[PDB]
Amino acid sequence: RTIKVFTTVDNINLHTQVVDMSMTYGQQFGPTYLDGADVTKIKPHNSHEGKTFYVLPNDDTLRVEAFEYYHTTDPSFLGRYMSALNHTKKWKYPQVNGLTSIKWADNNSYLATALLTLQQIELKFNPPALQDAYYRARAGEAANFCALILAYCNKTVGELGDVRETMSYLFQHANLDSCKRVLNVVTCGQQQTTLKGVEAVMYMGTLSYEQFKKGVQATKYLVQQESPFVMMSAPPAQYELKHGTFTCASEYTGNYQCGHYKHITSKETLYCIDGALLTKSSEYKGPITDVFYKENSYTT
Ligand SMILES: C[C@H](c1cccc2ccccc12)N1CCC(C(=O)NCc2cccc(F)c2)CC1
Ligand SMILES: [Zn+2]
Ligand SMILES: [Zn+2]
Ligand SMILES: [Zn+2]
Ligand SMILES: [Zn+2]
Repeated sequence: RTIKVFTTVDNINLHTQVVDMSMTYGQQFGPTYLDGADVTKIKPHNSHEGKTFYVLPNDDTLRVEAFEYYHTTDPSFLGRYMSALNHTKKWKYPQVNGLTSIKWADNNSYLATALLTLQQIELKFNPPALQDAYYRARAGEAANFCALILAYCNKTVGELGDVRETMSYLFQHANLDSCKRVLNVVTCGQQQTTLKGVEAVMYMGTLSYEQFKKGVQATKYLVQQESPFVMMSAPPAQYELKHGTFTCASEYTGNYQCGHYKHITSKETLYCIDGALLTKSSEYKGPITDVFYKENSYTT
């Protein structure tokens, strides 16, 4: 007639529940999840004894636990998170060239590119959930991390995606306090701008950091930079990537609707990771759209 299970919103604060085995999880707790799976319309099974189930933050204390773990106020988050998990737990996360990648599935090229990128850039997350999941991802267990990335990016599994937007959302939940950017426009008169938060490390309209320092078009040029990396993005275009001149890059092949992402890293030679696939070469030219670089500080 009963079993003892645990209910949680963060899988940190576990709450003991006695569950009647004659009623579904849905009737007793509302939407209920077991490792991403929806058990709402399912009655308890004997194998569920002792197991931890996700519920939704329907009171105030659960909302606070959810905020302090996910740094989110969105109630659907948990639900969306769970959905992603149920799929991303079945993905494969092989090591390629010393990095955790994703075997291709559900149109996830942009997630694999973003993940490899994050692993090659100095970035600490703010939300405890992201910290724990990213730690586990770097160790080859990236299911939770990817499901969370989907959840924060308000994207569902199987849906094509943009790496630059993904990095945008991620950086918003990252510690960029030590970052600052300063630019100028050369319109009559001095027009210096200081940029903080995401816009201190992201730029759209050229792949070339050095061009950003020389100026793009009125002309705008980088006066000062304090960050551990930078991301230079531009609409996909033919571009040459020379070993040692960059850290990594996103290649996009296709049109605005249907496309494919590959990842270019600068180790000893140029490496190209495409999910589980890996190739090497001495040089590379192709359609690039994001290029990452390592900076500590810059002054024009
Ligand atoms: C980096 C690239 C991009 C960025 C900027 C301009 C682009 C022009 C043409 C093609 C790609 C361009 N980016 C790649 C991923 C794209 C994407 O997620 N497409 C999904 C999609 C699916 C259906 C309709 C749609 F408008 C968009 C969005 C665009
Ligand atoms: Zn509690
Ligand atoms: Zn059964
Ligand atoms: Zn906090
Ligand atoms: Zn699936």
